[PDB]
Amino acid sequence: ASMERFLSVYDEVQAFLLDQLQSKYEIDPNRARYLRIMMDTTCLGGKYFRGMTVVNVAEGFLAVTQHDEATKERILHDACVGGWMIEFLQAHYLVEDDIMDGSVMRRGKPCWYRFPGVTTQCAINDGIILKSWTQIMAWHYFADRPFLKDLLCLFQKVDYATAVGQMYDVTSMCDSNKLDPEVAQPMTTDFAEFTPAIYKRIVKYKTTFYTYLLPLVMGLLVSEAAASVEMNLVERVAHLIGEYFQVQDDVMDCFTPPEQLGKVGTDIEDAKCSWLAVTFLGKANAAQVAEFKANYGEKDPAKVAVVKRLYSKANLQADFAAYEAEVVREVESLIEQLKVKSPTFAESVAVVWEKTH
Amino acid sequence: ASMERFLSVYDEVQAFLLDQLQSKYEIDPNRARYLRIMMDTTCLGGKYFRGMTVVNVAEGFLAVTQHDEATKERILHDACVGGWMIEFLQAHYLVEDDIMDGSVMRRGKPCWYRFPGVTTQCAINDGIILKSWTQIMAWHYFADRPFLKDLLCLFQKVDYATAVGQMYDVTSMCDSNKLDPEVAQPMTTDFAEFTPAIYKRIVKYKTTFYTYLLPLVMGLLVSEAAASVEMNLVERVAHLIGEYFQVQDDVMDCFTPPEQLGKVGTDIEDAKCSWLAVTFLGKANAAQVAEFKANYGEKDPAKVAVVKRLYSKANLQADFAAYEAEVVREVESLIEQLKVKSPTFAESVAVVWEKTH
Ligand SMILES: O=C(O)Cc1csc2ccc(Cl)cc12
Ligand SMILES: O=C(O)Cc1csc2ccc(Cl)cc12
Ligand SMILES: O=C(O)Cc1csc2ccc(Cl)cc12
Ligand SMILES: O=C(O)Cc1csc2ccc(Cl)cc12
Ligand SMILES: [Zn+2]
Ligand SMILES: [Zn+2]
Ligand SMILES: [Zn+2]
Ligand SMILES: [Zn+2]
Repeated sequence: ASMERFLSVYDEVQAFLLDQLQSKYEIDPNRARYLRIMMDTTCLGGKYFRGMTVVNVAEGFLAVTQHDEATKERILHDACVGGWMIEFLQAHYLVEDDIMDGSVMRRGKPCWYRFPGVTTQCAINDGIILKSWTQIMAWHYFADRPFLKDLLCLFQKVDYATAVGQMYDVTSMCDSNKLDPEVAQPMTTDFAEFTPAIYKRIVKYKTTFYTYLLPLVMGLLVSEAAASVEMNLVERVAHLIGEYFQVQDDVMDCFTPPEQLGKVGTDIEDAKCSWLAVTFLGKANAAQVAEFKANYGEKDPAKVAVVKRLYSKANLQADFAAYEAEVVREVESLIEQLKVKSPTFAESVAVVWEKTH
Repeated sequence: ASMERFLSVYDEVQAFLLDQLQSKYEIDPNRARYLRIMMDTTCLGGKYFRGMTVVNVAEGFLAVTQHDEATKERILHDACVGGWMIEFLQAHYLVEDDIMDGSVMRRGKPCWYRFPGVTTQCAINDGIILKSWTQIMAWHYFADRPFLKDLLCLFQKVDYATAVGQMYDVTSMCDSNKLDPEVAQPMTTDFAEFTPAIYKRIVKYKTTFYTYLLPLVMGLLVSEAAASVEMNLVERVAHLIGEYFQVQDDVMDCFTPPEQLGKVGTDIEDAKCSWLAVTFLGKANAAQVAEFKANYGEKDPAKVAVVKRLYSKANLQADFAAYEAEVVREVESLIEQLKVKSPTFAESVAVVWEKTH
């Protein structure tokens, strides 16, 4: 099965990377063990949604395309390697983002930089190595492949879009007109930049390119199937599903209990431009807006409890139901448009949506 | 002239990157200004030795190769773009290394992360963007170039070697057998790993690939001149000159006054595996070794002053003179071997050596 092939390829890639460090980079066994532990701790334990989307898209095409058995095996192995490039790209951004944000946990486990024998000094570089490994595995496994050029170019643009999104996110509680490397940034007092368009831009770049666009397009590239789709349509459906995914994460940060969330949610304390804050500001009256400004972006638990009460009272659940209903209409419309050129790819998008929704 | 062409291309590359952020990445003017300031602050103000080595190697080949004038202009523009990819790669590693090390200054200016309106939260991501920009400029400027594949593959391997070297450096004061993500790392008490071979490995990977090998090989690639050299010989001369460069930096960290150094040197406090510590341990008697162990890797100024006194008393200046004499013999031997296939490239190596020495 797909998951078992995917996990087996992780062991193969790891062995290759570590053997190459020994044969070419003069690594010693203790540092190779540190790196093996770092790779397992940062890359494993999740759902592998991104990596498995590449494999699922590739298997959809295998069902409808004539190939020798050895070719089907090669395509699946390429989809697994490609899927691991995305999982390692994610691992790079989670390691770095956890250090940037001073995060404590991620999925009921301490953040990598918090491990006693790691520290921020190592962890920042470990994050750098994680991304460097994505390129090492591409050049090694896809050296003779016709899709190598397109895959490297796509991967670079998605990585860049992600870093641009991280910039939009970390600066989301500042006033744009006040941004200045020379002056410490005050948190906004007016919240004028907490709008649906500004929120959409953070989410589009920070998450949707690496979580949805990259796995779908990589599945097409390893299958040599990019002519079966209109790329503008794949972009629109990736950004749409990706946004819905983040709206879910945002609601969960505030209302999902820490035991289920796998961390203590701090979007309110961090003054993040969340779906809840933007949607609340789109419907609140004068007194509610004023109460929001006097309590948002503060570590004080009483102030955090005021914000959480305003959200519950504002009936944000109704806004979510309306938003979700709108997303369902649009996702179905885009799936219908994809069916024109590829029913197989349209079906893979339907699975990705079902897994998100 | 070469420097003026190089600096003009910086303005062109910057304009391209910022215009693309506006046209494709939905950036607003204030964030574009933040990124312009970040790029200028982290990429400019140095000697441009790495970037200018690419241009110098390319101009050596232009003097001896028949080309149309438009081709000479294209090669020089490519050498400038390539040179900026290396300067931006350096900027990425200096931004991240300064955060990793908790550095205060670099070249008489505060480290980027210390700027009031920057902070570590932004700076880590700014460092990520700096490296992402190297790939954006390669795919844009070299899209149709025959050397694009080789240049991207070389750049990736050098970037990876550099991150591996940073790992060797940050772990250089730990006992290898004790490395463990689960356990806080004690500083070595025996200093058994402060050997010439271990020192050589840190330096080879941390600095020599991006400072010497990459500029020389990029100059060959943009000139389509890689067949004029034995790559094993270019590697050996890059690693040799690169090591000598680091031995100089190490001596300067301890003995060059802070006003001239552009920072307060902390290798002793940081327990770094420096050329001075390794060379001292290679000649010290029992009492001197014991005094070294009781004072090294400590913030205490009196303890730092004991270490500095042991180095002066050990006549490390004589060891440096002997080392420098050995490097001169070997660099001349390698330059002689390079003259066989390319007197022009051998001359560029001679200039790189003269600039280092
Ligand atoms: O256009 C997109 O959405 C994705 C993309 C970026 S570079 C590249 C190269 C080849 C193919 Cl098929 C797609 C892409
Ligand atoms: O997806 C889009 O709307 C088009 C686009 C804008 S920046 C960027 C970076 C990478 C890729 Cl693959 C696509 C895009
Ligand atoms: O072999 C080296 O030292 C440098 C290197 C790494 S990948 C690559 C591709 C083409 C050329 Cl000409 C050199 C290199
Ligand atoms: O320079 C060498 O001795 C050969 C080598 C080992 S790891 C590595 C990474 C990148 C390049 Cl360009 C060369 C090498
Ligand atoms: Zn974050
Ligand atoms: Zn969240
Ligand atoms: Zn450092
Ligand atoms: Zn130094």
